[PDB]
Amino acid sequence: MFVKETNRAKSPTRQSPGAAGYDLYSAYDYTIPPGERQLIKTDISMSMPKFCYGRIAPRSGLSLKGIDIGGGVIDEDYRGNIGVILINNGKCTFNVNTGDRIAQLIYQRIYYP
Amino acid sequence: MFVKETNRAKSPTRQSPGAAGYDLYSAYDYTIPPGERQLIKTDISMSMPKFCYGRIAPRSGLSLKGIDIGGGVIDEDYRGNIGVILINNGKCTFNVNTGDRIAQLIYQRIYYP
Amino acid sequence: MFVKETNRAKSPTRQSPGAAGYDLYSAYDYTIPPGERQLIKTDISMSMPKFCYGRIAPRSGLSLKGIDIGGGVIDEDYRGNIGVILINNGKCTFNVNTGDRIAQLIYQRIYYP
Ligand SMILES: [Cl-]
Ligand SMILES: [Cl-]
Repeated sequence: MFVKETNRAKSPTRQSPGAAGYDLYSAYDYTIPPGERQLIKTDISMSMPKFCYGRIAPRSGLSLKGIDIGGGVIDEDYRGNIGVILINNGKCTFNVNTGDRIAQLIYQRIYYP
Repeated sequence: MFVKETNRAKSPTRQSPGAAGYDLYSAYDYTIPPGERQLIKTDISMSMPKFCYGRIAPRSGLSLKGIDIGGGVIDEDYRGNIGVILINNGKCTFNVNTGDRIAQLIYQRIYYP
Repeated sequence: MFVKETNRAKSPTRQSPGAAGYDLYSAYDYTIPPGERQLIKTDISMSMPKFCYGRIAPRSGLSLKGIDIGGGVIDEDYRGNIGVILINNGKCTFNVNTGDRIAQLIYQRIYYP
């Protein structure tokens, strides 16, 4: 499912039994200015479960501080690094440190109507 | 499923049998400035259905007015008041009155691959 | 599933075999100034598959350029044209040409608790 590309990568974890998906962590330091966005690297290479797709989903605590998720639809049987688009829609600079929890990866089945 | 914590709370409703989820209503009054966000309280405590999570989803009419949803991933078998992060990305202030329909809560089952 | 209302409409495509949903295309020319949003017409009418709802989901390519999705919850047995709210949170004017891929429509079955 998940492979570490570097020793900076942290394995995606589940916060709770009833967690919708997997916690994602930044592998690098970032500084996002207000009204700007940054693609954050996890350094986790992922293999999409067959007949499923992924959605990068917001942390509530970050959303309360103005930080939103851009994009995050992971499909087409994607194999590669997990990137997270953090959008700073707050008034102040937002700092990301290596190892910070940044988002959740939620799996759902592809529906074929 | 839904417990009104105060007399200001309104029971979440499915308006049509084809609705994805349950209409949520503000339990309080708010005035959201342009470029700002606010956690809107519903005063509704929810019991999560087993192996499910909830997503706060936008009203289309509000999205056309520049109002978006922040956060809104309700998981971890969450027990407590439903809050909706309303983001005003319009040019003018957005008024939220008690009783206003603010969002929809959509349930999905958790997929643990 | 999909019906063209005009000669300008382009039929939604499932890209890869592991695509989450169907690519949507603009039927018209649009100019979106920074900090503004626009409802983009596809001129494609849809009939909702039984016990399902739709979600307009972002293209990663546009999200990385600062283009986000507003609204996009298609429920309540929806019959009619598909429109996509594109939000220009970039710093320059965003151009939408006829035939441009603008988003994806992702179907999910409604969970009834
Ligand atoms: Cl943490
Ligand atoms: Cl979403």
